[PDB]
Amino acid sequence: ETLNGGITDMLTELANFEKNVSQAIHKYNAYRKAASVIAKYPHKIKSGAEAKKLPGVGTKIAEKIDEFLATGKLRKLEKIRQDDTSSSINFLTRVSGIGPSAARKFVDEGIKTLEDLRKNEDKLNHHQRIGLKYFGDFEKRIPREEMLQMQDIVLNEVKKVDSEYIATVCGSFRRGAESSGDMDVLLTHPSFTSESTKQPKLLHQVVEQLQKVHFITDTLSKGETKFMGVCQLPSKNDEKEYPHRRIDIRLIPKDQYYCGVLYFTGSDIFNKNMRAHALEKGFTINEYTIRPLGVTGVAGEPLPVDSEKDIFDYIQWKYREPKDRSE
DNA sequence: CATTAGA
DNA sequence: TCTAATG
Ligand code: NA
Ligand code: NA
Repeated sequence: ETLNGGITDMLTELANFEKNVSQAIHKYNAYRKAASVIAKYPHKIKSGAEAKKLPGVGTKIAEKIDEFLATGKLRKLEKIRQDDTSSSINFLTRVSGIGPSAARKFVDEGIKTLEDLRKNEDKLNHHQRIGLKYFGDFEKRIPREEMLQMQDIVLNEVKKVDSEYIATVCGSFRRGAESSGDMDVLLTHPSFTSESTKQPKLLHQVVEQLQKVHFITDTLSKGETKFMGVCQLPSKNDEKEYPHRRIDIRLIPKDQYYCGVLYFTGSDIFNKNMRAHALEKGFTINEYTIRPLGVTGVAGEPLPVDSEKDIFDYIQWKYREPKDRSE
């Protein structure tokens, strides 16, 4: 967590590079397990050699550990950090809609900058057009204060369209968070569950709702179960307009909500932890349900959930307010 | 790890 | 169809 820090960081730097600028899936995967194992180890790596005794730790990485150990750096790392092309790719990627593949492809073409991107808006897709469009607001955080305003409106039309809807705004926001990155809305409806052959409209109705009023301003992607877009709060009585904010609404079988709600609400650790426990408590938790464990090795059979509590009761734990679902 | 776009 | 990109 800190005794092996440099090592792990340097390593991940190494991994991330192969993955992105290069297409070295393996080297990349290589650095990662290493960077993983080294992070576990209870003592100060005092040398490669030492390191090397490790699993996934080869001659390759060991070599790298010495160099870092010995001198406060690494050339390969210094070289890459310098490298404009590679630099490039790292940057372009910030564009929403821009991934490694494309990143390299643009580079190859010579589109390296923000501006480059503009000049060739044609070379970009709608997703990427939008990303480009809202590059600044996309990177900007969302003050809870706003999360509150957004949430309010959302729940409002939700209601307006059909009073039988249920939406929860999951994430860190859900967890108290002074600020969020985007807003995550989990949706469901009684008239939709596991078997009941969809109702794409169910999703559709609301998206439309939200648009009709101006909350939704663009579409990144709209499917029958998962919309992905952009939104904005009505710029008041002038002098102050709101920044464009990523938003995601998703449909869900009413018979799957809570687990999904619980889950998306995290935190990553709260989850992992709670999950670990359901194992002992003779269960299995996953993004959609909660199954009782059968000694044979495994088992099935989805227990019934009507609240965040049911899942709790089930594993006989303490109901944790989302506030303190931190870990 | 599943859903969407796209070509 | 596959392949990329989000989460
Ligand atoms: Na080894
Ligand atoms: Na990106």
